Amino acid sequence: LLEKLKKLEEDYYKLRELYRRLEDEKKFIESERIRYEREVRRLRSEVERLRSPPLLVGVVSDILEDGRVVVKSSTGPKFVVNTSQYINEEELKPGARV
Amino acid sequence: LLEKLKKLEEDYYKLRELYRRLEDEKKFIESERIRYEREVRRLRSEVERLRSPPLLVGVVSDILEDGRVVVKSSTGPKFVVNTSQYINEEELKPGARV
Repeated sequence: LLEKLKKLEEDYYKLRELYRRLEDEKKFIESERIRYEREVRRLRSEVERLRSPPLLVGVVSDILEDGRVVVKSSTGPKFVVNTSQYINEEELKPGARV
Repeated sequence: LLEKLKKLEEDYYKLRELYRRLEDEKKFIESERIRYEREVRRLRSEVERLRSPPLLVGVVSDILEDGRVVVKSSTGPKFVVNTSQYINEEELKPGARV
């Protein structure tokens, strides 16, 4: 009957369009993936320019609890300086070369 | 009549099914997107932390009553410095390393 078909036609149309727009949103996210991946590469490169020469000799004179480390530069000036996640406080002891 | 309605109705369902298939695959790329997004956040931090922007060390070798404090730096020279209102010169005395 005409009535039946007409109702089914409506329901499957809106359901088609629901899914279509979910497709488009997830398709452009494929581009967003590429962009973040590039940025994963990029930031890693900055880790390397840091570590690369020139490098300077220091010796940990002591560790301070104000969240700084006292380092005697071989150059001269003593300075209180920050640590990161790659450095452990297990590593650190008075007189540790750095 | 009922034939005309059945053809439009069929088409709509067939293209709904196409979308459902394509959805699942770009959802997978979404997963990769998330992972690479965490690393972009995490890496940024590790360069900032490794850089460790410093402070100089000095020792209050003399004190003035002009609100200036003459502080022998760990560089060598003696310098004339300005004291902060976090740390008063009521709390700085000769021999206090600063």
